[PDB]
Amino acid sequence: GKRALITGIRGQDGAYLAKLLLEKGYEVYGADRRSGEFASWRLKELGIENDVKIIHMDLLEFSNIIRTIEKVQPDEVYNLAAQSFVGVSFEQPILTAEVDAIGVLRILEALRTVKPDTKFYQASTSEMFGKVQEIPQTEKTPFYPRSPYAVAKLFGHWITVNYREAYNMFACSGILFNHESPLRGIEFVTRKITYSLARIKYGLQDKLVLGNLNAKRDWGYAPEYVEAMWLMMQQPEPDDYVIATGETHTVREFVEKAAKIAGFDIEWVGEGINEKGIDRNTGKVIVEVSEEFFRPAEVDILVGNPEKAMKKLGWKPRTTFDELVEIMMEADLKRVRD
Amino acid sequence: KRALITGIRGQDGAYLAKLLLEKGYEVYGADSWRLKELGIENDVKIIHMDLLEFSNIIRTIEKVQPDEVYNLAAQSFVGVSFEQPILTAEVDAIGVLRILEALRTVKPDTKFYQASTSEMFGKVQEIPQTEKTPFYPRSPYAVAKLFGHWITVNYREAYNMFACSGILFNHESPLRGIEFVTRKITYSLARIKYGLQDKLVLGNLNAKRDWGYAPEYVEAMWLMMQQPEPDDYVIATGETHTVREFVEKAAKIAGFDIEWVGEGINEKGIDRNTGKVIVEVSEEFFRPDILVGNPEKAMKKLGWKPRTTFDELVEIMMEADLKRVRDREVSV
Amino acid sequence: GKRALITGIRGQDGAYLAKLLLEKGYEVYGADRRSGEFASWRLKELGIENDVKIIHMDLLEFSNIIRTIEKVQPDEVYNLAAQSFVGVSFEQPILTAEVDAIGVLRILEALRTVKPDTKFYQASTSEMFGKVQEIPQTEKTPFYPRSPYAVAKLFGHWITVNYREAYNMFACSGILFNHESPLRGIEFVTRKITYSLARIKYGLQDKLVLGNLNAKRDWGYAPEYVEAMWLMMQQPEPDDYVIATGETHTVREFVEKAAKIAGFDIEWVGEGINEKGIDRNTGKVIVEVSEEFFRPAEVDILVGNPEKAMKKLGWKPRTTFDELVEIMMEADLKRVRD
Amino acid sequence: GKRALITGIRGQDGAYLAKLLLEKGYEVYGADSWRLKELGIENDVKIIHMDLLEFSNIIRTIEKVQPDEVYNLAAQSFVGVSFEQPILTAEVDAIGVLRILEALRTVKPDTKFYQASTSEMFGKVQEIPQTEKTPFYPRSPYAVAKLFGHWITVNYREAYNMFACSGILFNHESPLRGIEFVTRKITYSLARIKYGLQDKLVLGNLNAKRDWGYAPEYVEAMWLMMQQPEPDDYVIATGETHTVREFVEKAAKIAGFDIEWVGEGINEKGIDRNTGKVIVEVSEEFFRPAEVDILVGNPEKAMKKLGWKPRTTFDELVEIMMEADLKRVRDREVSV
Ligand SMILES: NC(=O)C1=CN([C@@H]2O[C@H](COP(=O)(O)OP(=O)(O)OC[C@H]3O[C@@H](n4cnc5c(N)ncnc54)[C@H](OP(=O)(O)O)[C@@H]3O)[C@@H](O)[C@H]2O)C=CC1
Ligand SMILES: NC(=O)C1=CN([C@@H]2O[C@H](COP(=O)(O)OP(=O)(O)OC[C@H]3O[C@@H](n4cnc5c(N)ncnc54)[C@H](OP(=O)(O)O)[C@@H]3O)[C@@H](O)[C@H]2O)C=CC1
Ligand SMILES: Nc1nc2c(ncn2[C@@H]2O[C@H](COP(=O)(O)OP(=O)(O)O)[C@@H](O)[C@H]2O)c(=O)[nH]1
Ligand SMILES: Nc1nc2c(ncn2[C@@H]2O[C@H](COP(=O)(O)OP(=O)(O)O)[C@@H](O)[C@H]2O)c(=O)[nH]1
Repeated sequence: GKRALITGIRGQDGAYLAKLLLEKGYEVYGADRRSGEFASWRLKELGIENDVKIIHMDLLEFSNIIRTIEKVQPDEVYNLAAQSFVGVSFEQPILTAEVDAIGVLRILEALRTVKPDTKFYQASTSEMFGKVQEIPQTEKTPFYPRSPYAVAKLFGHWITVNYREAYNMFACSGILFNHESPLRGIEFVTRKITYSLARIKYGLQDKLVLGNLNAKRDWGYAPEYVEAMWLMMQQPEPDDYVIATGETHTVREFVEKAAKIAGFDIEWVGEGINEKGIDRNTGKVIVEVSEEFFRPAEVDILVGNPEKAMKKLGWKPRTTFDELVEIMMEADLKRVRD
Repeated sequence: KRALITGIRGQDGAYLAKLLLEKGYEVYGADSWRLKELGIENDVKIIHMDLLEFSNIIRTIEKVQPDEVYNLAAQSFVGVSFEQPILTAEVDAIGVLRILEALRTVKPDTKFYQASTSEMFGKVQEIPQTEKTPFYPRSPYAVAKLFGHWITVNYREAYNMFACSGILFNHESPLRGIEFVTRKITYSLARIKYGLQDKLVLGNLNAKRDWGYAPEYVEAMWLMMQQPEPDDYVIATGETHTVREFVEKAAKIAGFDIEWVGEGINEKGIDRNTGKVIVEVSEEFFRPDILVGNPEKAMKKLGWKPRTTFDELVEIMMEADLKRVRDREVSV
Repeated sequence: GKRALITGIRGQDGAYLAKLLLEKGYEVYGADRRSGEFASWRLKELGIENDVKIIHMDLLEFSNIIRTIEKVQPDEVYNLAAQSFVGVSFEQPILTAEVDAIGVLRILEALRTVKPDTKFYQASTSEMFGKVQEIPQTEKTPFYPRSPYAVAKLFGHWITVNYREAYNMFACSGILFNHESPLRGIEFVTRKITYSLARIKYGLQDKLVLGNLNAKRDWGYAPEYVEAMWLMMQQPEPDDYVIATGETHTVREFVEKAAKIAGFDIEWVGEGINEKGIDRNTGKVIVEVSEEFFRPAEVDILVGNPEKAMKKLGWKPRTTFDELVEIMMEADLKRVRD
Repeated sequence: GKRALITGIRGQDGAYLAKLLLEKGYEVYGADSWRLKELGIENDVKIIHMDLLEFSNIIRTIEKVQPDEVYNLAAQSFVGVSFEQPILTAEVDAIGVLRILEALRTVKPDTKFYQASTSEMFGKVQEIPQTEKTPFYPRSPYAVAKLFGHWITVNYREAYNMFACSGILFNHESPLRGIEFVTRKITYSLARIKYGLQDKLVLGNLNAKRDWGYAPEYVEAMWLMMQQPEPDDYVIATGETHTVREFVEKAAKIAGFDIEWVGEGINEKGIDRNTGKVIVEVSEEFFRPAEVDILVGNPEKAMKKLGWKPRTTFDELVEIMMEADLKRVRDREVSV
């Protein structure tokens, strides 16, 4: 059937998207920087590791990209590959830009000269809003990036927009708010929390060390968000969509709710760098704060309004935040048991 | 104090070099008819630097130890940016970050100016445009410059570096490149005056622009850099003129009295003095979004405002090209 | 004690090296591009995942490298990070050179400016000998690289030599021949073979598809090879050393021997692209040959002579090819059995 | 009319090669000059933007030009600079080569490619004389980067059957040679001493041995390599060394000096037999002890397979350079 090429195929979103596209009767081709016996762990969990054709394509290598497009002749390209860690982007800003900004343009150029009727999805992000200029944020909210990651992703957004407008290419920018699942990488706050709490329960770790507990995020369920990616690519005309839950919670709340499911009754004492999460049952400190996990420039709050995606795509979130936290904690408890 | 200027060979690099030398700076230019024209070619120290590669930038910074860096170097053509978007991004976006990251690594106390542009506003989201107007870039050039603007902001905010982004609207001078419409107009009219050319071919004469005088804009760049705290400013006149107005005013200096006949692609300019049809509109250039800056913040905070008027600007450019064309293409 | 910085810390050699250095009383710091919950799988197997401090350092980011040397202040640096896949190097030659050639020079420049008395080890390779000019190959054998990987590594070798000679820096180039272990990545032929056979035995996989079965390699045991890295770094003078077993076998032999341990009795039928490995017991095809796994320019044979390393370092190979095959096959049988 | 793309068009070799190719009816594109102006070809060469530091602009350039032949002569070519800027040197002299090869592979793999390699790759010479089969031993980041250039070109040839040649050229000189080089220093300085503008020529070890050829003949070897049925690599050299002393003395004779050499090593001096004045001396700033590493190329393979050999003798070479510099100093630094 339709051929899809998914960059970042072995990431959270690449895996769920591949599963969805396989169900829709696609041939799925994927490129990723993750190699080795455990790289396809996410595809293995979904039972699709035999059904995806992995090819070598690096966002930094224009000629490799050109060849890949020439060889695959994709009907749809989902650019999900990125250096996606915000904290690391301050340490490696140039590499971050080359992958997250210029790599988008390398794909667009390869498509323009090799197969211009190809549909293109760019994995944009609520991180682009940074120091939010409106609350809630919509497609019309002015951007204010606060990390090299966010600045590079903003280039990726605007270059996608420009190829759509200037070349009449079918190019969509998905402005997705934080979305999570049991496949979320442990580098990220939500999975860091559940993975750590599970290990703390089974005595494999002493404490959970975090940065900014006051940070507020709109957190959704990734399987639903990749559905949104597919849906916008099926519209007769290309456009950009905010995909979000419309609901915001602190990192603190995530920890409390997760920890409850893990059997800890958290109380907070102290303030700022000195704040601690204590299991009320035992008086033990479970959660601590370290300046190491704070970003040089922080993003205090994100909350999206996905009204446009409801009206044009019929997309709406289904999984509640409380459901999300359970899903994640339960999966990680099981993992640490096994 | 030592200043390092990228794009030293351009309109703005040359005028800025002039101004800084007058202020007693040692001036280093990263790599000139413009510097010769200004008589400063032996007063500027030229050094190699390439925005395409990182290690040479580090070395340049270590060698020069600049107090101020002005990043004026750019692939600055919009049409070229559609043909070569990646090269454009490497120079106009990543090259900015390369300089910032070099300063961060070896000389973080250095002041940094980024040469941003009203092209970042693109499909304008407010009229007039201020520092708070949302951006809407419409070319790979404008997209790359937007990255340059935001990355400068981020280095300021993340590291408390002295990093300023100047959002400059169109500025012109006798040193303006012939590639640009203002020079095209003044240069063509002088050639027409001396019978070396028959007509000037242009786009939509209704098109509006905020045109200032380049030497006053490089002054705003320096002023931004002398403030106690770094910030970003819109630098502009805050008034638009049509291409038609520019042409008429330039024509008058050349001895023409233009009567306009027709509309849109049909519009032509006929000299009342001779009856010659000297201006025409082309399908090539004709296009059926008012870019105009509100520079009040620059006035309030820097005490900067335009001094040279539009009429004066046009006169300055016309008198220079009338003289150039005389000297180069007309018998004594 | 002494501080060591190991790039590529989560790969086979980085893992084993970290273990050795910890046993020698070092503080061990590591940078690696592999992240997430299964990135430290090798360090987890060796029981050292809590004794290694992982820092972010990418060989593509000069300023990140500089900052890392500044923070760590290492006494010894082992540059084990690489795009180390030969087949992929033909598809991504520039990225390969940027990591494997220029990355070496980036580290050396950082050391020269931050901490010039740091001892430096470069992970060079028998692959540099390519179309071999002498047999066996020694430190004095003229190079003849046959892939962009090998050309890049050759630059890495010569730039290390040059920094030693021109700056009197303690810089060593280890010319290590192929070395393997149960921690070897599945992208490489040996582990591909053992991993695939275990899965075939258990009906997780149908066939093992390989390329050039005629290729001859000198295959050693990785733990013994990282010992040699440390040994060269402890010598009065810096120098370069071939580390090898001196014994050469075909890929075909590797397959035969591994399959036997797994319970297959392999018969080879056909020739070239049509050659197939049949289980004499069942008549089923276990092994087949695909054009896709052949390299554009091949390395027909590598075999080293490590007599300088014996004479100068007291280093000798202890584990035989036959022992290595058993070690690898046994671990992969166990893994699939769980 | 075949199309040639030359990188490093502004150099000694770029200019002479452009001249030769035009003479052979090529359309010549130079990637970006007093040298081109001197040759009278400044208006016959199409100058285009290309930068070896970045990949996408190379691809576009190849697509636009559609060259039949690419000659990569662009380099950061200074050894001293290479120690100061080793990374930039490698980006231009190593990775830049791969960028061009990878661009041809992607959009025009039938294009012939010449890589400008160098005797500096031999460095600490592993044989004397050196041939295509002599093992390399680079001794600077310039030489290490150039070594990458050579081998990546070999690999593209072998891996993809691309027409890719690496010319291992020993020192070659001409009136177009830059002043930073000892041959021009000698000839330029001696022309200035003749006309009273300078007192002395100050050098290093006069016993220093070099293989010096005539640049136009060397670019001819480049073209010849590219015209063979099969691509291959060649040492292009004279096969004979002369001393710095021999260069100076022959040069001096052309300038009107009759040089007697008095002393040894750092204390050696050139004295004019006619006046008794010290014309030449050796300084500690330039002096290096006896060189064990004699760079001298055996070009027998080039003769056997290309029919290439040097035609301009050493004496002819020195004369050519000295006559050009005498004329230049007369035209520009002394009154009529
Ligand atoms: N998850 C979220 O809540 C949101 C994420 N985003 C974006 O969504 C996308 C996917 O998210 P997620 O699944 O969490 O990301 P992951 O980090 O889990 O996956 C990204 C993948 O990209 C690969 N990659 C990195 N660099 C390159 C490159 N040079 N060439 C090819 N592949 C490369 C990585 O490989 P390797 O593991 O080897 O490094 C990794 O597998 C990313 O673009 C991210 O920035 C945007 C909005 C919300
Ligand atoms: N093993 C052998 O038989 C021989 C190996 N070699 C060399 O020895 C070294 C180590 O071998 P081995 O352990 O098998 O190699 P591995 O591939 O297993 O490990 C190399 C590591 O380097 C990391 N890496 C890749 N690119 C970068 C970069 N951009 N910056 C920082 N880190 C990066 C990889 O991370 P990620 O997983 O995310 O890609 C990977 O974990 C390599 O240099 C290899 O080329 C030489 C001779 C013999
Ligand atoms: N990654 C990470 N984030 C943390 C941590 N502690 C607090 N945070 C905050 O949680 C928020 C979400 O971070 P993350 O999950 O990494 O995704 P982000 O939106 O890309 O920053 C940010 O504001 C972080 O500053 C931590 O230990 N790791
Ligand atoms: N990687 C790999 N190598 C193979 C395969 N089949 C045969 N080989 C050969 O096995 C030899 C060793 O390859 P590898 O383990 O990848 O290490 P190498 O020496 O770096 O190429 C090479 O000559 C390969 O061509 C295969 O399926 N994968």
